Amino acid sequence: SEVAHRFKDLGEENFKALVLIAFAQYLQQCPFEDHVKLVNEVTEFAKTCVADESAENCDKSLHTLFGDKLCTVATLRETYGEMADCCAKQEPERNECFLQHKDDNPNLPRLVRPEVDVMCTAFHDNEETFLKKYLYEIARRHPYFYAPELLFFAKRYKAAFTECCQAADKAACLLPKLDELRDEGKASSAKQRLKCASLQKFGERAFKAWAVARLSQRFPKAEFAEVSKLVTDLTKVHTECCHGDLLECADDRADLAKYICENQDSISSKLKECCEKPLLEKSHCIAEVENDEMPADLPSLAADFVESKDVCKNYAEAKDVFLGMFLYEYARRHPDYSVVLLLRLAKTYETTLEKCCAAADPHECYAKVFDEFKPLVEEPQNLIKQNCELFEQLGEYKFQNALLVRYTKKVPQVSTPTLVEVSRNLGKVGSKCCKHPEAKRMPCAEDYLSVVLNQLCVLHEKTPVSDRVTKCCTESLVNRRPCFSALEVDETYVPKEFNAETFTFHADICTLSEKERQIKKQTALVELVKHKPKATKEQLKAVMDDFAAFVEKCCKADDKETCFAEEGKKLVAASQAA
Ligand SMILES: O=C(O)CCC[C@@H]1c2ccccc2C[C@H]1NC(=O)c1cc2cc(F)ccc2[nH]1
Repeated sequence: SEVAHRFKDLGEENFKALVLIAFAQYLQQCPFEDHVKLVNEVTEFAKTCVADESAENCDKSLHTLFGDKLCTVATLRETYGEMADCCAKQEPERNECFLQHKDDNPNLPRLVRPEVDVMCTAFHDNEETFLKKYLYEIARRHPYFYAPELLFFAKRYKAAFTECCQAADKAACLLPKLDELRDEGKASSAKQRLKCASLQKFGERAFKAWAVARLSQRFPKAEFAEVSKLVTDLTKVHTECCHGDLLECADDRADLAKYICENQDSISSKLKECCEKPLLEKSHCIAEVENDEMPADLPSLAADFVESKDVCKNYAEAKDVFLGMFLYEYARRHPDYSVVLLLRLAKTYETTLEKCCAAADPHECYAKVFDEFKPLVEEPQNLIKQNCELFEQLGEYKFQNALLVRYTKKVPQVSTPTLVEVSRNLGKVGSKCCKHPEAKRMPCAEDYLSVVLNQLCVLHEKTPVSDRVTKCCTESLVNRRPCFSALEVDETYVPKEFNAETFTFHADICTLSEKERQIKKQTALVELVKHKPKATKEQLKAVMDDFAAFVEKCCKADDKETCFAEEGKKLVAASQAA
């Protein structure tokens, strides 16, 4: 019995929560009350299997049980329609079909949060429903959220209201925390979407490689064999979470933590404090810990991987173990190399070996391999330096605008809201990484960008328009960023001539946050460039100034939406000439 094993292992509290997220990530448009009804029926059921594992149904697989139960509300197409398709299939077709239809951009409201007192009224009135709501809203919006982490944040959500709803000034306590969790939440989600894309679109060999490089950069003292064991374990975990198998993911992550802490001495020295933490924190902590000291003595790379003889012999006998060793050795020495750089280097090594082992002087042709790595190292460093140069002169907001312009010219077929969300997350690199010194700049940035471009890749894949986006995304996971970097203004592109409705704003603009107000200005920008790229000097950064003033002047004009219709029409036309 599976539903039993996982109840015993996770306990009722987590068990209940994971199931909520499973259902919410599979049926996003479906309402809260329904998912809560469903989860409860499964929990009622799981307990019976704990009492008696030979009971009827207990030997069904979790998808079987979870799927049957979802479909008791999903088959109704008049509401969903397409989800009735998976419901027609048996497993494993149906679970494949549910994954197939996870919406990265679901037509869901923006979640408004009421005032602190209302909120705190809801929390003490019934904190169990309040929390269930939190899990519900995030997962349905983030169908690939790493479920074990969603539990760790729910704890932080709960603890905030617990504390802050007794503070003398509740808001000042609460709002910083909620926002930090909103922000920290978004970022986990993106990180986790790149993991699932690796696995689902490129295969586990990719995930391993990324994992091998990554884990090794953190645990350079550890033997390859050990890392391999951590990787195989990490792989299984995220493979499970990416296939919808959330109980088993959560559980396996918990075992991985337990193991990591039992064997600190074989893994790292930065762990001691994480392993004293509570169970939920214990794993998150581990994932966000600084690198261990690099072993004082290490031999040169070249010996084992160039200057040795019978390099092909090892390559032949076990290439995946030979290339993994390279990747391990190279990564543990180079914690300033982004993980994707390490993966291109590792690929450039594989391709060369294929060429050289044919026959003639190998020990010669593959001598200058390390020479072949030099350009790959600098190419991205240049861009970070350069794009950090531009950051401090422009500030975070103006820099985004520049990236918008850059990326909107780059790939102008792309949906506007996409361009904006993306360009802004791209812009966020400056603040995060430029802060640092070069030693930690490259991995910070280039990897952070990897997350943001995979973001673009998925939101695009949904409804593909530009062939250049589809190319850079499908071509090669590791090479996505150089691929976008190298693109240039699209000559093919026929502009859309104009529109009236798009630029004359309404009064509600004044009542929105600077956050959302910048977003309304940044949309405006993106449309203009769509309408007029051919010419695109400062005149872009010029006519932006023309809208921002028009926004704030009419939001302090004291007039009944007058200038928005009258003075808003004078401007929009003027730039078509100007
Ligand atoms: O399972 C988790 O706790 C989240 C993953 C966190 C991972 C962890 C865990 C312990 C020690 C170091 C580290 C590094 C940390 N991330 C990765 O290893 C990692 C794998 C991976 C695979 C991809 F296709 C793309 C990005 C990736 N990052």
